[PDB]
Amino acid sequence: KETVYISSIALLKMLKHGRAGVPMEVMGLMLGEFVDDYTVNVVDVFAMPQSGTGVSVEAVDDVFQAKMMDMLKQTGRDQMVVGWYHSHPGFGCWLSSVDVNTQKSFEQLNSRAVAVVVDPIQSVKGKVVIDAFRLIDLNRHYYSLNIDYHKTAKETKMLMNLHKEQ
Amino acid sequence: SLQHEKVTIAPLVLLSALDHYERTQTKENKRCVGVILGDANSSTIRVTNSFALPFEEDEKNSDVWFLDHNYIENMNEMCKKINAKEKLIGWYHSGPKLRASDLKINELFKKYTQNNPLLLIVDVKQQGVGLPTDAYVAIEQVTEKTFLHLPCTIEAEEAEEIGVEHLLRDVLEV
Repeated sequence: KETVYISSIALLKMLKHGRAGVPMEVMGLMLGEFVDDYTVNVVDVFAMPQSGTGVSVEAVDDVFQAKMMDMLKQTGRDQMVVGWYHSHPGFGCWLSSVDVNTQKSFEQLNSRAVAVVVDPIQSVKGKVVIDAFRLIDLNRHYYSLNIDYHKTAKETKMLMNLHKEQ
Repeated sequence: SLQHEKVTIAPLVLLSALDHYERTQTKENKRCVGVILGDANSSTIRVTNSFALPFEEDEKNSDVWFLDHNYIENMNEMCKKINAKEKLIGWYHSGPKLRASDLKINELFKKYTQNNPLLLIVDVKQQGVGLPTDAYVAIEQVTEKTFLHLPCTIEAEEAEEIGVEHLLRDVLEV
């Protein structure tokens, strides 16, 4: 079974970004590493700008992406694009036909690529509405992967400041 | 007095500062430095995002440091294309304490912020009793420039609240 591990900052950025974009869909890239055939670590993400074309391969601004990736390298983040995320405000986590086409473009660049989908409207305490997909290699076109969260001890202590009195 | 009264910091910013420090393998006495984003238009400064900066400083000489001005402008320009509500409001470093060069570094950020810059120290080692954050704005006294210490709280909008709870679930259980 395949698992996408999502880091603390990755998750918070994707929820934050999705909520900021409402009522529009948003998208960004996921950074991390392919650990083995069944494991993807997503250690970070970054947002792509809203485009007129809506969320599709056309929405990927190669100039923006190259500048952002180069500037991230300069400050210690030089992880592989391991996939992309997009929001579905109010209508749940799945891939539309256009989403499948986007994901096919990501897969042609790197067959291990993952599509994460988050719903910022239906996400509430304590229900994050999120899923991760790859396309299949009558049959369905895509399938869901397990999601889990990786946090360090240092990160755990840091997060506990939010309701520190508890 | 019309001075800022207090500062709130999003959990993302704390985690971003920590990730910056760790991913650059920052090693003692050194610190990492970056930009903070949010809203400083009121007596409550709200720190809601951040990005890392290239930064280098001379151990042998506090007066010697370098910040990439071009990096600040180029990254902020991308941040603006993503969310214009999150303005450049100051800078952060990993401390854990105020350093001799901070009032001079602060003067540089003053060229980029509309507000009087906020300095946020995020103690990524987390050896303090309370919050791993200390917030400062530069003021005149007597006359000379000095940092005024502002109280901090950690606060999250609903999205982050949901995220943090989700991340700490397995710890809550235990």
